[PDB]
Amino acid sequence: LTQPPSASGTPGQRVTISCSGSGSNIGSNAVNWYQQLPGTAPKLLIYNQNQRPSGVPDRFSGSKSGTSASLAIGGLQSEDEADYYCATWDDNLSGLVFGGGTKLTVLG
Amino acid sequence: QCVNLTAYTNSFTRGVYYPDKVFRSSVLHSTQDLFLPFFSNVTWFHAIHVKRFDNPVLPFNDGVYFASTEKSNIIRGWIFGTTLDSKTQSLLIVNNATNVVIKVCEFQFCNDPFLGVYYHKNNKSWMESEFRVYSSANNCTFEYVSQPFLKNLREFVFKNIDGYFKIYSKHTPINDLPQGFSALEPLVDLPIGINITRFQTLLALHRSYLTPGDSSSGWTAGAAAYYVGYLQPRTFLLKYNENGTITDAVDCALDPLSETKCTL
Amino acid sequence: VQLVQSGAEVKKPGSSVKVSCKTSGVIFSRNAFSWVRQAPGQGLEWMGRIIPFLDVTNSAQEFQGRVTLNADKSTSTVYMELSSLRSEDTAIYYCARHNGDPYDFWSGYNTWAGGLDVWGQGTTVTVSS
Ligand SMILES: *[C@@H]1O[C@H](CO)[C@@H](O)[C@H](O)[C@H]1NC(C)=O
Ligand SMILES: *[C@@H]1O[C@H](CO)[C@@H](O)[C@H](O)[C@H]1NC(C)=O
Ligand SMILES: *[C@@H]1O[C@H](CO)[C@@H](O)[C@H](O)[C@H]1NC(C)=O
Repeated sequence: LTQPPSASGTPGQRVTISCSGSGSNIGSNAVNWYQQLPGTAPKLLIYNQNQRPSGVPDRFSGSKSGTSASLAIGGLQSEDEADYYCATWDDNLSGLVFGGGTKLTVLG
Repeated sequence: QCVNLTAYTNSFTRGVYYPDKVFRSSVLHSTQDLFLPFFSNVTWFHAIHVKRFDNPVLPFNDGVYFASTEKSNIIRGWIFGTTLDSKTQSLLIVNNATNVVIKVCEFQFCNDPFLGVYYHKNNKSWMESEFRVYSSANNCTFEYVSQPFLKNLREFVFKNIDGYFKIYSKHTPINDLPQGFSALEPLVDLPIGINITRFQTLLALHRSYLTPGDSSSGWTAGAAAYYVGYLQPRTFLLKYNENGTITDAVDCALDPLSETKCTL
Repeated sequence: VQLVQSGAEVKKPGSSVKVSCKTSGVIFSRNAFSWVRQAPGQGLEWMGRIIPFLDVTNSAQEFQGRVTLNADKSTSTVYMELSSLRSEDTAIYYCARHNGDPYDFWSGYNTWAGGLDVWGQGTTVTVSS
């Protein structure tokens, strides 16, 4: 999977992160999103392409179109700078694949 | 985990079993025991409609008569107990294509328990989960493994007395319960010795692999229905023919004619 | 639900490392587990899957013949073994629990493999000479 390496924005806005993959992994399997603070283990944010685990706010929304996916955060908060990972399963490789890291530098 | 999934007929003369293991030929035998009274009201439950789900927990009382004219192996077993949670001990009976398993154990049952059937992508093998029936099983006391006993009507009688759990069964070909006689033969006697106050029927559901299985959209099944009745202490007059088979019976309290027949 | 791993390990190149992840009773016996490694300053990587109550093990393409995943029902521990250490194998290793259906995984449907709700504290492996 492919995704941009960095992102930025002002607090209180709506930011988005993309994740583009092939047709054998993203177009056939559901996508999941993870948040990882620099000093702790990654945490699940979105699963089953729309759901959120208990304790996750409503500001994180996942979407998918064709062979690409996106994650949108509304009301950006100063404590939301971390790495966001796009993960899925690939049938050709037959295994989990992560899309890489995306860093949000929130100025202000 | 647990998944949130959620008429009367005449019994005629069904529900007669062999009271003991003594062979008798061409004799009239009078016996006092827990029988299902003649011409009683038997409750008909549609567990699955057309999908609409209704599988309730029912009282046990003094014993249970169960009937089903099903041929799609949806019904797989039963659960017995008092509170049906980890505080007390419960009994579970499960059937499949090769064996029957009976367990007395301290289960933690889900609100809507069922047995999930998973099919491989290639259609050569399948599997059964039992993860949606209970969440835990500890302090496990009794186990029993045998051969399974599950247009084809199946009848069962369940009793719990004297520290023993007794099951009688019968299978008959028919074509809503029919008339006539078919005595139920003794199936099993288990030295279990527990409290039984309530019970619930166990069904089997298939997997729909287009939606997650933690909702009602991930499981599919056909229509299922059953008949339930309750036993009461009565005096009966059974007839044993020359071959040792019970072919007729009289309930000594149904009407004055039956009382007169029993008195003579 | 908690996942407890072993302590941080320092190993020499060419040796072998064994990492343990200890779980409770029900969680061990009713779940499938995955092992995920993260290099310092790099992204996450997948190493393999293990289902201790079905004795079925999947493997990564780059970790075939080099990573051995096993379990042991007593005291509910899942073990990972790495051999033929390289100079750039220093990383942090996580044992994670799948929130999907292990029976779905056994049937061949991996449409919901990729969710990992519970994670361990992480084992730091420093492979250097
Ligand atoms: C049927 O039940 C028996 C007794 O537990 C078991 O050994 C067997 O594996 C079961 N078969 C299936 C397909 O579940
Ligand atoms: C049931 O098991 C629990 C722990 O699982 C134990 O503490 C308890 O003593 C057991 N029940 C009885 C009646 O001993
Ligand atoms: C069996 O259960 C009932 C209802 O829960 C309870 O009142 C009764 O005391 C129990 N029986 C015995 C013999 O303890």
